[PDB]
Amino acid sequence: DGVGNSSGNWHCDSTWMGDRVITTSTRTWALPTYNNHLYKQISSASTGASNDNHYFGYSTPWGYFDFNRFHCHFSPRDWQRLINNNWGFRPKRLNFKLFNIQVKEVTQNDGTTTIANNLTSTVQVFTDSEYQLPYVLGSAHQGCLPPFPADVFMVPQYGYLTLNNGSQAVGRSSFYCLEYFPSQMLRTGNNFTFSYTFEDVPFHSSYAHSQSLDRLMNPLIDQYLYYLSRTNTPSGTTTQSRLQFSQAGASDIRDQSRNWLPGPCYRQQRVSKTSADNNNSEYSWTGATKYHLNGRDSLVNPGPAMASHKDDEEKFFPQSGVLIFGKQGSEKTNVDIEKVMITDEEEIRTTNPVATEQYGSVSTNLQRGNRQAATADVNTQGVLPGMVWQDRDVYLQGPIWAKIPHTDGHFHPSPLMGGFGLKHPPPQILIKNTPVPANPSTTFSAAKFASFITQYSTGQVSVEIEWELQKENSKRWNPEIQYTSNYAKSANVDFTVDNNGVYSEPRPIGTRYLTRNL
Amino acid sequence: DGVGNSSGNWHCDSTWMGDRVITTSTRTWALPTYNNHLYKQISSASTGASNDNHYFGYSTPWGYFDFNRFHCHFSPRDWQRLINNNWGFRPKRLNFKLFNIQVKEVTQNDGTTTIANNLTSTVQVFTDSEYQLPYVLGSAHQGCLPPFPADVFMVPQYGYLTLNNGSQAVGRSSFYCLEYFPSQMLRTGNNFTFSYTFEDVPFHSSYAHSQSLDRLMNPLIDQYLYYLSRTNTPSGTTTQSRLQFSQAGASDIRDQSRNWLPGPCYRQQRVSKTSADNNNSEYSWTGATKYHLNGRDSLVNPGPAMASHKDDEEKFFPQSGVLIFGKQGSEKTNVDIEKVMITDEEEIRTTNPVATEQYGSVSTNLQRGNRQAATADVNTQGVLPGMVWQDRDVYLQGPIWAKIPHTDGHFHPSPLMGGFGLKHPPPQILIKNTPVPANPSTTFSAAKFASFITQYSTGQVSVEIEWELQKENSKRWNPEIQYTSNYAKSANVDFTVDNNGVYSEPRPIGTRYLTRNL
Repeated sequence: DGVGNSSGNWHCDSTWMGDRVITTSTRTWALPTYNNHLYKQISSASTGASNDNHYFGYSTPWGYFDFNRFHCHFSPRDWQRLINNNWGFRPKRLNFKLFNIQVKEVTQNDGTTTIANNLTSTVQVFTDSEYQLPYVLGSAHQGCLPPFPADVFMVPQYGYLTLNNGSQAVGRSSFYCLEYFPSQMLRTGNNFTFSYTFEDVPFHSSYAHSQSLDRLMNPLIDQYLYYLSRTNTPSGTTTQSRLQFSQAGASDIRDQSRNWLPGPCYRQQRVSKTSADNNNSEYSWTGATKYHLNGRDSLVNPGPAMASHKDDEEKFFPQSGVLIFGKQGSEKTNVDIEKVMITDEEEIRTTNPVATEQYGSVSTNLQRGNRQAATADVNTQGVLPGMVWQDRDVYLQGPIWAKIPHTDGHFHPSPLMGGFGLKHPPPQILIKNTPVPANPSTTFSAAKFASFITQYSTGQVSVEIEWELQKENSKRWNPEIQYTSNYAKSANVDFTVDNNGVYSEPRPIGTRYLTRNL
Repeated sequence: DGVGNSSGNWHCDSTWMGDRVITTSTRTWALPTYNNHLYKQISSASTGASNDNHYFGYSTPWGYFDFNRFHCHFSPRDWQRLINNNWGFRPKRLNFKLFNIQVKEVTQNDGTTTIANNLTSTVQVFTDSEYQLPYVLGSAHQGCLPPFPADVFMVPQYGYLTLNNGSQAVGRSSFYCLEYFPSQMLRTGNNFTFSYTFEDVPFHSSYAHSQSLDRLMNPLIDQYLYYLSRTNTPSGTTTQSRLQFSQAGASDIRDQSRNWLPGPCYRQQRVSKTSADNNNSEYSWTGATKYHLNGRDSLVNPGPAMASHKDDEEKFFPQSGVLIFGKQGSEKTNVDIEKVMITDEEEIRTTNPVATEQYGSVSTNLQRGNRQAATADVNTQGVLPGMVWQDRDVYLQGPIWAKIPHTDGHFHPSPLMGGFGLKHPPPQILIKNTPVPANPSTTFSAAKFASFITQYSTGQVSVEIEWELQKENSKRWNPEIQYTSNYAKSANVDFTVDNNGVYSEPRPIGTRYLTRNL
């Protein structure tokens, strides 16, 4: 309540209880004043950007809290306790706190920097629970809570894009003043909480499949259905056309009748981790896989969920089709392939097609016998009745949820980066330093203040998510594949700080190890 | 209550409920010390001012809060939600708050500026609910709350004028010491509220009229009254005087008998937005429309409510007759016509006369037949029995109310700038920094202190007005005229910040779009 009392305790613990698990994490943040308390419009004007790259929007003084990655809520140990023992999980209930707020004035007067507290000054915070603001949290931006609890992070700036024609605004474009919403003004000794309940969402699938969609049959027994085995006969010392039918069994395993089809496909170009096997031309944009919306084409990432590679070839991956994470200390632009860690989706190829390969072939024409039969290959395939597929995998470094756009129709809302699609997601929490004016002139003037006190605020943030689990019940005799750390000696333990204090994550960890019958 | 607790939350929201609408807005202010805590008398002496320009008055250390413009309480979106859907509105109930006060000392010692808080020092505030002080809030002065919620404003200085003869005081002039009233002394951690109820006032009229006061007739049917159509006859190969009477119908639509007359007029000079069509002389003051009070003539602005122009001519406007607003970043003196936005009253010409045109004509003399009939034109017309008129329009940038002077008589108290005339308006809120002396000498002296600590205060102000609405019920078949933003593309959305952060309002928005039967 006061200056000397503490607003809240540090709770980083997690409790695994029953089929529930409750993860909690606390961090320390610092909030600068952005834009000098000004709303500004931003655009691609004067930049000389290509038609695909134009945008129009506004940047705000506000900043927002992003907890939308998994490693915020899970340690590497709590993550393998999750994925080794469980078939699925979903979030249930959420809880959020800000406490121990401190505002601090800065003084450059001497050329030295001088910092002192300010006990009176405030920080104002509102959560958008009615979803009027543009929702930014689903784009996989930087600025989320740090992986490792000992790190202090800076709160990112809020901003949004609206409709544009070129660099210009459309006129149906909208402008939001965030000052126009009810806020709670916090001072040192005040705290902020709210709680949120997730709506019912499907469990994520942490299993793989034990058997492919091709082979669901009993190999011993034979089918009672027939297929067309032979169109012609050697009879007559020359070939003549006669239709024979055969009955499909383990001898011909590819000819059997089946109830189900593989999932859909939108085809990708194939590149190899080996530098020699790739072509020497620049195909990066031209050979890419694009969609065309309102006269400007954008790249498809990652796209619909599809297998990365076939059985044999581990080195190939789809150009735009996989999630690519950077290693600790990776620069922004034109980093070599050794500086990034590429995810591998190959557990999913039991059902889904391979990203680089075609979906199938289809008859092009009618045959007569003046004309041979011809087929063409299907690169793009939309959903058909009787198709089954798996959603993309969830990673410890990846996004938890996305907001389902509000539209007349959508099909299978699961997001393409992975995670849980939500109609009402966890709301945005926006936070800003309240402006404090520098001394005004003694005579009156109607122009607004351009002079303020330089200040910033710090504090503690605590997020608590309750997860529901689906326990593995598996009758297989032989042992599962598990996620394990290699027992060999190393100069550095993985998922650990180094002698300079830097925390690094060596490789991405998918969520599907345990196996289950298709 | 304390230093660490917060005095109040930020509420800027508005709720449209039923026929009520409740608008709320919060701003940040800064209050300098004015005059060095001294009451001073001011006058036109030594300035060399013309007889019309003399004044005598007092300036005070105090400052006051002015919320008396509409765009303080309405966003541009909430304003068109108002004017498109509603025939009328009036204010009902008001609520006011000051909170999160901060007083700050200033130090120039090094030639650098140094600012620190002062937790002990106070700020004293009183509201004048008995209306003893001269009421300044009705003159459309600068210093009102900013349009856009992100702006910090400086509280304007309080002062008033009293009776003068030339630069000298009359002796019936009065002097008010504002220290002589009960005040509430606020310190950081204290807040100030009061609530106010408007007395019953007519709804403003947000409709226009569907039909002119000339044409109220049924065009199909004929009247049973007669008028004098012809005074003479061709009969006799020459003209002789014979009175014929005719019966008025759609054939002669101007001759019918009518129950009502147009509103009154006080005539204006006509100028054109086209620079070429105006005269080259300086008529600005000499050709103006003036009233003469106590031996000094002042200009009439805007004057009684009158139409701006006739049907055809959009470029002409009355010299003093319209409200003229400045565009963002318009200087004080001698700005060109492109820097100001001129209001257009033409929706009102269904009833009221055109400002530049005459009211009518009137018979000058008696006729005999040695003497022809003569008429003269009526430039000024006072109210007659059976006259109907419309009040001047309300704008988003304009004043909400005015105080009706306390006098033996007044006619139709509606103010001439527009808005609601009130006998008891919302009271004035006056605020001042309490003086803190600099160290006195150790020996005693009876002279008052000329030395003080330099300090100023800041805080938050929140105004909440409840409005009553009159919903549109209209049976017309075809669509209304609505207020719309143009859908064409533009470099800047209107009513929006620009890339430098400056908020601008492109054009004035009147309140009357919907139409209604006269």
